[PDB]
Amino acid sequence: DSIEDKNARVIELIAAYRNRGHLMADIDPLRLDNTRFRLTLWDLDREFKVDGGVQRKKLRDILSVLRDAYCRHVGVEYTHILEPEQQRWIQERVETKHDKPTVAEQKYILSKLNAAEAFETFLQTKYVGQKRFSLEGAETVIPMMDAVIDQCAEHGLDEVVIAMPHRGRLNVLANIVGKPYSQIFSEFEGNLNPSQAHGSGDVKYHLGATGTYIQMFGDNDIEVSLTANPSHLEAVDPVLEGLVRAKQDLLDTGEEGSDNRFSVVPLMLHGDAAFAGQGVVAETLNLALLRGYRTGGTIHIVVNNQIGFTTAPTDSRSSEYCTDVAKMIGAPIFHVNGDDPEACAWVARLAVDFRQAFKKDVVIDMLCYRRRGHNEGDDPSMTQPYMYDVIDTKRGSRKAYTEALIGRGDISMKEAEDALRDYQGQLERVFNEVRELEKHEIEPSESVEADQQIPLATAVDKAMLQRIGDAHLALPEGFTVHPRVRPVLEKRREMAYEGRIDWAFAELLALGSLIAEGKLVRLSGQDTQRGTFTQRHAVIVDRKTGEEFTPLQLLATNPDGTPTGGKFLVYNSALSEFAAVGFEYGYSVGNPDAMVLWEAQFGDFVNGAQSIIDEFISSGEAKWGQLSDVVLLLPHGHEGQGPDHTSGRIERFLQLWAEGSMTIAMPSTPANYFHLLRRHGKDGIQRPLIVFTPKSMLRNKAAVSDIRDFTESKFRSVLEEPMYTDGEGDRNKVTRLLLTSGKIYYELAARKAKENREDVAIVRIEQLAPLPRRRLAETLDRYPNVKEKFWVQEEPANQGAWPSFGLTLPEILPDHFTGLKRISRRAMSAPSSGSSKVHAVEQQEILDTAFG
Amino acid sequence: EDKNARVIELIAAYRNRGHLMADIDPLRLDNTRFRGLTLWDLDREFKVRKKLRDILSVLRDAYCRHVGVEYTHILEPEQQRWIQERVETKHDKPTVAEQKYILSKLNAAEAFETFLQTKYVGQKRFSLEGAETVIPMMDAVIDQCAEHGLDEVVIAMPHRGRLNVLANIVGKPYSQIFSEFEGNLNPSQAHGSGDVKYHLGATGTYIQMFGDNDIEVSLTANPSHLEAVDPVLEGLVRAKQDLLDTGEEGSDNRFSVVPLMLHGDAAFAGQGVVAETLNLALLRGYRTGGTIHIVVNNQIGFTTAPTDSRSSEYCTDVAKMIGAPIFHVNGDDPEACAWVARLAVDFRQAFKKDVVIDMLCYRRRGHNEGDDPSMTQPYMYDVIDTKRGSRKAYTEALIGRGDISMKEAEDALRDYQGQLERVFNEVRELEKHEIEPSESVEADQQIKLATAVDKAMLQRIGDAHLALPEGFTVHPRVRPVLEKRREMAYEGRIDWAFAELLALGSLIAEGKLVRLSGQDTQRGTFTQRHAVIVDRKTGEEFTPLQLLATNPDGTPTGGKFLVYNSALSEFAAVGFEYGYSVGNPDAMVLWEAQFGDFVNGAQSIIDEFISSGEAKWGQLSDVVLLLPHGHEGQGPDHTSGRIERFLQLWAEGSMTIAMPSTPANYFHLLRRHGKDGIQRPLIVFTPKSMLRNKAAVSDIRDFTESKFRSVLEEPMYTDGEGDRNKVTRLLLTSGKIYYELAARKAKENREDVAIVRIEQLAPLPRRRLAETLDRYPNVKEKFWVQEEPANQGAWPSFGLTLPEILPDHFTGLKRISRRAMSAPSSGSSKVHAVEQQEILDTAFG
Ligand SMILES: Cc1ncc(C[n+]2c([C@H](O)CCCC(=O)O)sc(CCOP(=O)(O)OP(=O)(O)O)c2C)c(N)n1
Ligand SMILES: Cc1ncc(C[n+]2c([C@H](O)CCCC(=O)O)sc(CCOP(=O)(O)OP(=O)(O)O)c2C)c(N)n1
Ligand SMILES: [Ca+2]
Ligand SMILES: [Ca+2]
Ligand SMILES: [Mg+2]
Ligand SMILES: [Mg+2]
Repeated sequence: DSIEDKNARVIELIAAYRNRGHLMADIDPLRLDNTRFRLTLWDLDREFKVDGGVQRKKLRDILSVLRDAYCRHVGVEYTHILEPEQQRWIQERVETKHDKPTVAEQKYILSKLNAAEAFETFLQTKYVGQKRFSLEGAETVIPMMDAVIDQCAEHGLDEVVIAMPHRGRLNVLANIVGKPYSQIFSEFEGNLNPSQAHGSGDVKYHLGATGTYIQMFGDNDIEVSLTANPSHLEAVDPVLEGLVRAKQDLLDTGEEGSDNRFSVVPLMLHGDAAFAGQGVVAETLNLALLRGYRTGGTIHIVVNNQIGFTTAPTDSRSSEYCTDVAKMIGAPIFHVNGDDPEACAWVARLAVDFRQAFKKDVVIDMLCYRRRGHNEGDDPSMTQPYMYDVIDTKRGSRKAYTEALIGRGDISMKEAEDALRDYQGQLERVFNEVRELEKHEIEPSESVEADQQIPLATAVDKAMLQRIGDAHLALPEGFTVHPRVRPVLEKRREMAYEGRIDWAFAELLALGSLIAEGKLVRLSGQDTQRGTFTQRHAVIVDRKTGEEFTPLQLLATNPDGTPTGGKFLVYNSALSEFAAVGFEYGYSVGNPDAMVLWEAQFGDFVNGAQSIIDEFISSGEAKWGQLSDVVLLLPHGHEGQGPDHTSGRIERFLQLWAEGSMTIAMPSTPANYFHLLRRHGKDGIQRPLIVFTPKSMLRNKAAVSDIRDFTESKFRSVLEEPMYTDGEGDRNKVTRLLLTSGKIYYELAARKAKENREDVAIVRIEQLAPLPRRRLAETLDRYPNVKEKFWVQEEPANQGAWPSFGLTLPEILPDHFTGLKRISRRAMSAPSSGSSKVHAVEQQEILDTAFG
Repeated sequence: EDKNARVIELIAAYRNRGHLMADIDPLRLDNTRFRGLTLWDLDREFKVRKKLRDILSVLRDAYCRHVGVEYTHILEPEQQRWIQERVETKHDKPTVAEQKYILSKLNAAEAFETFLQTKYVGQKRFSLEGAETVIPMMDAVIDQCAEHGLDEVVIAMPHRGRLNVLANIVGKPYSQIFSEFEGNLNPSQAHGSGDVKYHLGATGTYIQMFGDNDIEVSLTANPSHLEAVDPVLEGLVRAKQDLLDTGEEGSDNRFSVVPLMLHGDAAFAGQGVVAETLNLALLRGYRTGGTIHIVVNNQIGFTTAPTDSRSSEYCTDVAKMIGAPIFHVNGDDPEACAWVARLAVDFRQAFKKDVVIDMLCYRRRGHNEGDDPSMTQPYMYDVIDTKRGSRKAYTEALIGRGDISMKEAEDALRDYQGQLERVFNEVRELEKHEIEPSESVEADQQIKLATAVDKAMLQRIGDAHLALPEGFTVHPRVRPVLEKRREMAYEGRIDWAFAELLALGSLIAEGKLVRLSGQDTQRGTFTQRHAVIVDRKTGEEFTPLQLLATNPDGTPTGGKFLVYNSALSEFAAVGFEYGYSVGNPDAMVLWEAQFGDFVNGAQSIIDEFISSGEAKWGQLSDVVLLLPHGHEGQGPDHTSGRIERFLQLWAEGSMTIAMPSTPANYFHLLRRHGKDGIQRPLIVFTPKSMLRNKAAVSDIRDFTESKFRSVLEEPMYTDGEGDRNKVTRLLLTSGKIYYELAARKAKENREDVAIVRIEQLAPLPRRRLAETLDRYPNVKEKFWVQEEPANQGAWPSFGLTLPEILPDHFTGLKRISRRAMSAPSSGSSKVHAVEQQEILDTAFG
């Protein structure tokens, strides 16, 4: 009504654009949604109060600033950000006049759209019947990624690490990372050399590459990497993060680094349907600001072609944008029109600037379209006739941008034509040279087992064990240890000097000795600092102040004061399995010289990371030549705590095992666990280790080891009873042999002692995979009067080691294992019964059968 | 002049950021939480005409007291306005009777926990102490649902106060919870292998204390795997809504079945399935009309601080992805908690959208009742030890307000304590049963079932593909599918894709509800299904099988065809379909993977629900998993449905596992599954290239006069001029490799070799297999042949079980397969072809 009323209506209008302007922005190059674009006129020329300091601006000028910033080809979502300094930063860079690119920069963008579109048309011409998951309709991704990388080089960063799905993957490999065209062309020809034909392999749009990006207008260079992935969309997201964090830790940058540059940048590409539908996206975003996982912000690019094969976005998500999940971490989101390559390159540079300023994730939603079917052989008008009727009228971004550069007089029609002829002439020359190569004979894929051959002294000095023991009592000045934590630290110093070392200390003796030798040790998982079973105490919390103390971190310094090079990185993970296991797998790939251990609360929850186990951990070497030394610690054992607190599903890991891809163990003694970890960290082999770890056996007084087992011994794949190797036991009295693995040994041994059964022997198989054939055959030959052999296990008949051992043992060793029978629980649907009482009755039946 | 503009920006600051200043944490852990207009402006009237003092007092009460409101992220302005109007007004104080009722809820909640502490000090119970307000809050949710006249509230929750909720909300007898702690279960409770006490469910009828309405209250079973039950709950509710003719597939838009989903703060932010389930909230094939979420935010995850649990301010920030309003409420204010719970139900009823309540509280004891939390959280537990619980604090406010006396409050606790002791003593007095090992559930559900249909039924389903609406324009490449199907229905040579629709269509015609979903399932990954056809000119949809829901005389059959394109999820989508089948046991529920290689994204559902739910909880599901499978040279992720993993999981006849080789056999497998009366999941390994194999077709008689065949012989012996006595080598197989072996046998005229197919992989068809092999008396060698690597396919289980169940028939059985491999296959189609030819050469060499 009045001046005070009018000025208040302007402030509401200013906030509506900043909050909701993106809903009116011309971001969709297809204009599919018809209803998208659903105070007096005398007040437009009046001057209003604006806090920008405070200045007086005409309503028309305020309005035009808001429309240009928020309602053109860029939809900006940032008012959900809780940090006011971040809202101010974006608001200042978005609500100002943007400097137009130079003619040279515009021409360079055009060259990126030329290379992008002519690569996809050349492939449509030469290999019309092969899938390539074309980037056609989304060519703007290439100048956009180029701008991200160029802006990272402009900030003087060290590396950009990419992860992406199928969409434009080959295009990115060739035009961004620098994968030779000849290599891509040789893949389509299906003529691979012995190096490319190694292992079982994988499809062309799953492969990675490395290279050096050189600035076109600047004087800096930056490393560009692209990591391998399975078909399983978004599964590589935590793997990328782990890989980057491992690289950042090595360059002394980021969270565990001297500077706060986070000089290794994750550039993560996504499809619009997969970004909203896959849970691992939220799991990986949730890691973005965590101390144990932060990479200083990820640059996310969503190639939003408004389709998921035949599925419309309406059936893909319950939200306006495919990127709305990124709001959970307060990430700014830029929705940009794919037909405006200049707006796309500008948003990409703004994204990198935001990441560098706040060490936080940024999401770019590139609205585009998919010119062809889902694959190049699919007909999309069957399911999307309206969308494909609009695409057929649509001139590509390259043709449109070419017509803009000719209009602006920047280039001629001849220069534009000649540049396309040059590019297609170059591809034809390389395609012909590749086709001219002599064709190799196709042979069946071969096992990778022999690609990595085992050398190994894992025994340490008594002074080493004592130093790790002393570290547990080398408390900072005035530190107050919790009264129930103090006996663990004192009992460990006692263990290190007097023996009877339990499982929990043997683990820290292994990790501590590696740190002392200069190894980087990364240990993480749910409540891993203290330990689920209050056993580890890798970090101790001051009772009065809350201050933390990490005893093994003292092993990173030599007694002469110099560093060993080693480090202890121990964290409490978020409540995730998929992202946490993926991250640790990626971390080991990123730093092959690191000791990387991930611990499940109980092995029963590792099935939440099944895609990582199946697609990365068990098969990555055979498929991509990608090596990982990740350790999975899986608390396992029948103790009456129910079907979810019992099994790490040993049978599933043994089923997945082939070609010596992983080591699978279930050690029964602390010393054997110690040597297993040291062998894994020192063998020079990069292969995952699956360890089935104890729960109650952690506090079993029989399950302790002598100092000489650490100082003058090595890993034992097969273990005999101490009464035969160190005692006065007679092996020739044995008629029944019991073959087992894990904690059930101690129960069988206690029953043997109670009944003085000299006729029965118990042999433990510590290394489940690869089977210790030679050592097992030698061991059995030491018992010549054996008339019957039984595989004994607490696990149901369809679980544990029996499904694989019952088939493999009589086949690999027919002389020793023909007639081998099973003693176990019945086959069960669940890993165990829900009642502790019923567990006890079943457990006693097993030992009665084994001795009856 | 500028003042009125600062007032509007200030109003906006409270609505936008006021929740960051709200006194929501009952522990006040964060010390720094509470950090253009004059004091003269407070009495002046401003444009929103209201005085500044009244404007600020309304903004403080609504946004900065015990309730933190997040709603300005909501894109629908009418939803922001709805919240605004209900939050920025004077709230009517509860009556003395209502306050007393809230106190009775906190009394029951806290005394149940202190009683279990006293009697069973050494047993885990994941106590609700420090979070007791959850009970009056859930009561308010359920009471508000009854006030809206809804039919049922279905709950899913984790361990935190599960026992308490069961006893004080659902109405599970105290005697039953006490018998569980005693460890003395009757034959009915000791059935199957079972599960732990805080995994079990219950059902009951809630009766309003002050109203005249009643509502059903259910609590569903779940594993330890936190949040895994979230999509299962949604599926269960959607199946119930579809039965009540409410919701998306109902005549009314009431969605009268309400999901009430409880969460722990660390699991809500860390588990991806949360985002996957939220993503389903407004989808046509999955919407339940909004879920009421209650996060029991005790600001701890066992020993893990929230700083290591999430990268955001609140544990509930993932719910912003679907524009859900979030209410952060102080757990020490049970009245604010009950009021927010009723507001939540009112928002769900108005907008058919999810609402999230973040109940800020604390965990009085350790993670479990035996854990010492001061080892890792000494500051937090030093603050908890000074804190008086919510029950004692609310009691003191009620004696202060003059509402109750100290005697009435004391006497009410003595009454509750006396009642619990009386029930505990009666339970302890019961005769103790002998503990025996758990038994297989195989015999709990016992199966000659006629699955054949009349030819007039095949013809009707064929005609339905051509019974197009007036003026409908079929895509030129879709029209031959429709016409070839009407030809197939009358002339035979029925392919796989049509045999599927013949099965689903005949069930619909018989009155069955059919739900089919998965990624690109309406058209089909291999462009073969066309369950829905899209008008080339208008985009309008036509579903041919939906015509089978009406009889020729115009009356309905009772059947329905619900076919959807799922979101790009496996975990949530498989969980949802499992829960749908549990919710409606009379429905035919099929979920289809794009390729079986992606079902490992739903591994927790397969492991924790599908394969073991019957043995653990007595929870039955008839869910069908369709898994496209087969070695064709498309790489390690487009080849295997990991058959070896499903066979490994199989035990106690929990599931049926099949790999049919013919359309007719697939048809009868689906019809047997839908008509057998048994509620057990069906795992089907389905074809890709075999869909278009001209040898893989069936006759009309195979549908009208035959039945499911667990084992199949070559047609040359059953219908041709082949001599079984000439056979010396027998090849045992399953799936598409049969046709390749059969083509090699014909090419070489190998009468000495026979190929026998095992269609039903689990349970193994012992009798038929032995009866079939007995027809080949001159067999000198038997081989299990498979295209899958040695450590994959059926060999790992069959190589061990076949010589054991049939020693006379299978002793000396050898394997013909690919070598053991880390990946399900090679990446090169050329290398695949070389390996495939080696198998064929070995089998015939
Ligand atoms: C977990 C999981 N569940 C299912 C699939 C099957 N699936 C995909 C392919 O099979 C892999 C493609 C090629 C390969 O790598 O082998 S793509 C697709 C459409 C995705 O669309 P979007 O909108 O995200 O991307 P676009 O529009 O396509 O750019 C679906 C459903 C999968 N790969 N992973
Ligand atoms: C996927 C998955 N990964 C790990 C676990 C192990 N885990 C849990 C238990 O084992 C389940 C409890 C016992 C049982 O049901 O058997 S609770 C927990 C802490 C919960 O934090 P929160 O803040 O969310 O809950 P509260 O504060 O406690 O109310 C973790 C880590 C799991 N069950 N599921
Ligand atoms: Ca190694
Ligand atoms: Ca059934
Ligand atoms: Mg897409
Ligand atoms: Mg918690």
